[PDB]
Amino acid sequence: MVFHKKEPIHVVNIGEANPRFAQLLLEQFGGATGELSAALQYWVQSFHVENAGIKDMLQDIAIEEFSHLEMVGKLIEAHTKNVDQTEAYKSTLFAVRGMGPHFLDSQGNAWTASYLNEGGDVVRDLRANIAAEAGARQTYEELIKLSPDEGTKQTLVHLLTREISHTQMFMKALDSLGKLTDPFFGNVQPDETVALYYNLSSERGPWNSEPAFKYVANP
Amino acid sequence: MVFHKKEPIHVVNIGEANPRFAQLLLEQFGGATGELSAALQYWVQSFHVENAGIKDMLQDIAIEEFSHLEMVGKLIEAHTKNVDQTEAYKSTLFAVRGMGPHFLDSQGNAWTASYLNEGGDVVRDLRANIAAEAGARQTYEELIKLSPDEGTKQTLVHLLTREISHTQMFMKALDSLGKLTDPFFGNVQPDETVALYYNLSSERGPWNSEPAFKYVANP
Amino acid sequence: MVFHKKEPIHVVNIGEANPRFAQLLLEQFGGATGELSAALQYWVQSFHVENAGIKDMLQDIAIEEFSHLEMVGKLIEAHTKNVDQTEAYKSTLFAVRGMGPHFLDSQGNAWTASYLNEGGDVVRDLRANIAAEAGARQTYEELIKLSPDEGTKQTLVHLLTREISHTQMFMKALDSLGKLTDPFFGNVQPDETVALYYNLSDERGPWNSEPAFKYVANP
Amino acid sequence: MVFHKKEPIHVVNIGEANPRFAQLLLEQFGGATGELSAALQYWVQSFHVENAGIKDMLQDIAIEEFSHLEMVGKLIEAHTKNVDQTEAYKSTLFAVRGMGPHFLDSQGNAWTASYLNEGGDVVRDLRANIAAEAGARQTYEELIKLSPDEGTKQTLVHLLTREISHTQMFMKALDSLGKLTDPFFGNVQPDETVALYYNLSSDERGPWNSEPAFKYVANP
Amino acid sequence: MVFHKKEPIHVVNIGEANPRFAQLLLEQFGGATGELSAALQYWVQSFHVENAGIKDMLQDIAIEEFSHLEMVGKLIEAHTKNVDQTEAYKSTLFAVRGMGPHFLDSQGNAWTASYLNEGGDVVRDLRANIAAEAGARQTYEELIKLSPDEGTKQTLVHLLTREISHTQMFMKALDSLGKLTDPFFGNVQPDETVALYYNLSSDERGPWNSEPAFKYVANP
Amino acid sequence: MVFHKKEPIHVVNIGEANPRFAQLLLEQFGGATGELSAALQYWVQSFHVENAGIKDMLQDIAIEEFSHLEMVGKLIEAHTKNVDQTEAYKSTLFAVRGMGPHFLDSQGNAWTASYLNEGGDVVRDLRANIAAEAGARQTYEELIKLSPDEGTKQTLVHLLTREISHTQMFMKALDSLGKLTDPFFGNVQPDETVALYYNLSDERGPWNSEPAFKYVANP
Ligand SMILES: [Ca+2]
Ligand SMILES: [Ca+2]
Ligand SMILES: [Ca+2]
Ligand SMILES: [Ca+2]
Ligand SMILES: [Ca+2]
Ligand SMILES: [Ca+2]
Ligand SMILES: [Ca+2]
Ligand SMILES: [Ca+2]
Ligand SMILES: [Ca+2]
Ligand SMILES: [Ca+2]
Ligand SMILES: [Mn+2]
Ligand SMILES: [Mn+2]
Ligand SMILES: [Mn+2]
Ligand SMILES: [Mn+2]
Ligand SMILES: [Mn+2]
Ligand SMILES: [Mn+2]
Ligand SMILES: [Mn+2]
Ligand SMILES: [Mn+2]
Ligand SMILES: [Mn+2]
Ligand SMILES: [Mn+2]
Ligand SMILES: [Mn+2]
Ligand SMILES: [Mn+2]
Repeated sequence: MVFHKKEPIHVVNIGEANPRFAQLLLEQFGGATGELSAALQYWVQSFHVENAGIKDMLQDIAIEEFSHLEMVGKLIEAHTKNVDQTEAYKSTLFAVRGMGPHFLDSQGNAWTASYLNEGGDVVRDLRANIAAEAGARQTYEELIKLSPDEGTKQTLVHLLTREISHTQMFMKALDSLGKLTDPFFGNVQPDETVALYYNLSSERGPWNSEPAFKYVANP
Repeated sequence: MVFHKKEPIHVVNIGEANPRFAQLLLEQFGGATGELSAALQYWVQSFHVENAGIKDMLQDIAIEEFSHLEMVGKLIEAHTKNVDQTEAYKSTLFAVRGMGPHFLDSQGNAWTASYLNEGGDVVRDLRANIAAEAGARQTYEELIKLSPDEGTKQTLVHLLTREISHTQMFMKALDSLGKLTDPFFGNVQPDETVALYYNLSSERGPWNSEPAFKYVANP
Repeated sequence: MVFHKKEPIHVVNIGEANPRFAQLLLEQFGGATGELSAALQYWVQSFHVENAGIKDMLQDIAIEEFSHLEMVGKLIEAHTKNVDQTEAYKSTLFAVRGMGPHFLDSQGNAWTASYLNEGGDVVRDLRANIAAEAGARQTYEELIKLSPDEGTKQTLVHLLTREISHTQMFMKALDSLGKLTDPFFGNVQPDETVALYYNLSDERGPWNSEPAFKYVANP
Repeated sequence: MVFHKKEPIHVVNIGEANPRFAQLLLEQFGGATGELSAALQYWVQSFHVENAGIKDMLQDIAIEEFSHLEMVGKLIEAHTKNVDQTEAYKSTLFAVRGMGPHFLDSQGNAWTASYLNEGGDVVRDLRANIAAEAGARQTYEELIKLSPDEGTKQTLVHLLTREISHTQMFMKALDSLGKLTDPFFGNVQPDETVALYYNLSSDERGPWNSEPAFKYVANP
Repeated sequence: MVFHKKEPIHVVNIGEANPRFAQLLLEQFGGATGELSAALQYWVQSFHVENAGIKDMLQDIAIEEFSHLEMVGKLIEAHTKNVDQTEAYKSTLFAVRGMGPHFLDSQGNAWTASYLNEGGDVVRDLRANIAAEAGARQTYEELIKLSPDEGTKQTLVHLLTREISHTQMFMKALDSLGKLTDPFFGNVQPDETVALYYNLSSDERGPWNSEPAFKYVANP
Repeated sequence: MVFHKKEPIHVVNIGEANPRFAQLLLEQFGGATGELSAALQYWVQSFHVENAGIKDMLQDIAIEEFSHLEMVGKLIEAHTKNVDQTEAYKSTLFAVRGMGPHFLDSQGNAWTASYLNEGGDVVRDLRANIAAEAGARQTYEELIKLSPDEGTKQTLVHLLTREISHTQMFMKALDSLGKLTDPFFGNVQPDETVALYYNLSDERGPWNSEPAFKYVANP
């Protein structure tokens, strides 16, 4: 069962409303790398993850992501409230969709569950979550670069910081399985080609060198 | 510039056509975890990755994924050719869309670029690619469990094996950046909350224990 | 702030796992009339509804819908557990996506926020919510008719009951505004054609008769 | 069978072409709350509604919405006509998609039938139609606020007015069944929790969580 | 302005209801190659086509496609009528979405305007329409192969026949402009590579890569 | 088997980076009429086209379209490089998605395979391809009109030229089958209404006149 207390995870503090910025911020409300993606991805995984500890962790983090979604929603509300008459607002999708957050991204695309990567095996799920967190942190960085005021910026820095934290959580979980630095998982024995690297576009590195790989220079 | 030689990466060998299986196999042609997703994800990343070595690696692997896409296409062609009159075929989407592969998944959904995770920073891209590979390997495992004949199975095992190989390539690339086992990347200094773990759903593990985290048992 | 208790709102009791029914039940997990649609529609509205009482009501109901989502997910989990060798399971999308719920409908479509109807005016939102509850109730009735065992049916009858409850709540909120049975709302004065009915397609009712309307028999 | 007369229900009259506004107007052409949504929703319902009176009503209204769609199309055409040289036009999706209406919304999203709400019981359909009309009216109000000239505004006011009329029609149909203010419909009897209100977000009270209608559970 | 007569162009006659076939038939209702696609594509083009003859043709054909859509709808209704108890019906999307047509394809995908191809030059539009008709015909052929009874089949044969007629109409319109067999259109002159064929996949030859039309580059 | 040479088919030469134009150019990268649509449409057709000559032609052209896709991507890269402080860049989707191409259109829509028209009969495929080339040519013309500098324009004029070339190839293939100017194709005999024209909307042309048609003036 889910419950809600009405206070956000911390105070929403901003300067003058900047609705063009609010539109960019929709990325982290209803966009691919956003808070709904994170919350729903981790929560839906929890239904098929058999490891009780990792299942709990997924639920703990998912609930935090819902709190982040709320914070982002409150930021968008603050940056789109009471500025109907401004040229800035009239240039945004809020002018036709209404003020406040909506489950779409900065380009007006409806959130889709096609954004989610999950299923089958906890190792796939955790690797997917490390990727999700990387997209979330990246988008927060871009938004921070475009910050309209110091209060908005500090909130975004906090949210970004929490995705680094989550990344570390997922890495610890994967490492506990022995699968953070080992490529192999699942139940299928590989064939004899696992070490081959084909030079199909024609650079050397650890990804195509001894000891790990047999380099095929001219496939 | 791209080029094509008409022989596939190895011989397509199957038993009797199994078009219901061919429909499942569409996952790896036009589905989320499929070969187009992999090829396009890695290829589009190569345009914004500044590291010359990793850029080449992305292109090398992308071109292999296109060859995998071809192999999967040829498998679907073989399992849907010349069986128009069979009850099995009439129950599949091929009956109305035509024989052979199409860029949709096993449920008939059109492939969408919403399946892709990419942008901004090579560390995000590589983490996204490790996730993509995990989804691809997972789906191949499910398809192997449902294999209609030994020849089809061996091809799928080969493709699965190559995604383990790619996973290792991406892990080596990330490790060369120092970012396979370190959660932090990007250009934003975190705030003071990076070590906090909130017990919001109420299990202990390395993801919420000392030394790494300060456990908040009752947020 | 959101928080989570691990007990669902009641115990999942089913008979023999029925994975084909589990796929049908996805309608109420990731489908248009499902629990995610309800939760997200009412929650996102709460960010722009200024009446404190109605804002709170929307949040109270949204959190219940999240609990419903959990119940539905647990039913899908139960009906897809340890049956992956059965022909029934192999005929479902779970065979390639993995056991348990996914944010898709019964046809394999990814959930999309295009399913939501929200924005601008609390009267629009509440009418949208009465419509959403009607779709939810409808779908639960169809699932009840198709239910595989008594325990599953019982849970669905409860879920259906709560959507009748929610309908009444939304009606009471609308009536409190004088807008349950008054068609007019918003800030634009109607012109002189407001009470006209054009017979563009001879059936008669209070939707095209005095005292409500002037009937144009031949436009 | 369908037919078409080449005259719209009233001819367009606009000021200077405003292609940025034309893009906003796409919301009522190919958007969620737009005229195609209304027309297709009511028309597709007419196939499975057994009540002859309500079936006819749905078809009557669906045909009017198709005329509204044409009107909006003509407005968009007028506001993107002979202005392809202007910086305004170059800033809009018409610069790459061509002049005139397209079945997209103001954000360039393709119209999708995921916007429709229909199926099963006539009560579900009528309640969905009251909701669609509310959305349609709302969008027209925002477009009226943003409108470029008086002629365009007057047309949008007319279209908005007709959605208020349609709302009333759907309300009268529902009331004709006794289901306008009765929440219950369908063939499943509610269980014993039907009158409970759970205070899951916490203290605001109203008729939605107070007697006589509800038993309030203050601490679930 | 649009109008509607309640009689379809010919009334349905089917055998036993076949709801699995009804689901396949959704392809021509809410699918990519279906009647809504054809109707909306030709209608939306009519707003930006300046040639009066071709504009009228597009509207003429668009109205026929709307009648086709109605016919397909009625077929789907007939094939999902009074069979909700049957195992066949329970296996179809109608069991959860309700009887009758829905703006979905045979796979349960919502119709999307991404299925449309339109904009800019009349030649682009007419070539898109020849392609849409080819897709429409193709899907009807597959449905005819799969058809459940003679009455249903005969209707689908008729609909297919009309798409052949429409193809001819679009071809005659294009030919009327001299652009049926002339690849060039628009206002940009081709550069010097216009006649080159690159053998990028390798040796098959045909009129598409041989003189007189092309200079063949055997090893790019 | 696919392989890749790193030289694009010609050198990217632009003037000052113009990120707003780069966003427009996305139409031909991830948009409906773009290069990915062309490449994937012709390639996927090649799996079910049995005429060896036409199969090969489809593959020859598809590989060229992939080279075009690369050219377009390199143009977008060039026009979004090292300008992220400019107000122009900050107004584009690149500001939150990262520099360089993405598989989206100029409106931020994810590419979808719903853009493709393919299946069943080589005549359907070739007609679909003539239509795709027309859309591609149209979009290139609009971009040329909007081009930011001479070098960019030059590349676009070349790309446009090749779509005229491709159109001619598809016409020659169709004509080789006798189906460029013959409306009829497929395996179903037409009924007796095939030469009728209904005047459902008084303009006349060879599309509703003898010798081709019998004109029904009043249906
Ligand atoms: Ca957009
Ligand atoms: Ca979109
Ligand atoms: Ca290389
Ligand atoms: Ca499906
Ligand atoms: Ca779909
Ligand atoms: Ca916990
Ligand atoms: Ca009437
Ligand atoms: Ca409360
Ligand atoms: Ca060749
Ligand atoms: Ca005419
Ligand atoms: Mn977060
Ligand atoms: Mn996170
Ligand atoms: Mn692969
Ligand atoms: Mn791979
Ligand atoms: Mn519910
Ligand atoms: Mn509810
Ligand atoms: Mn209307
Ligand atoms: Mn209306
Ligand atoms: Mn038709
Ligand atoms: Mn046609
Ligand atoms: Mn091209
Ligand atoms: Mn081309």
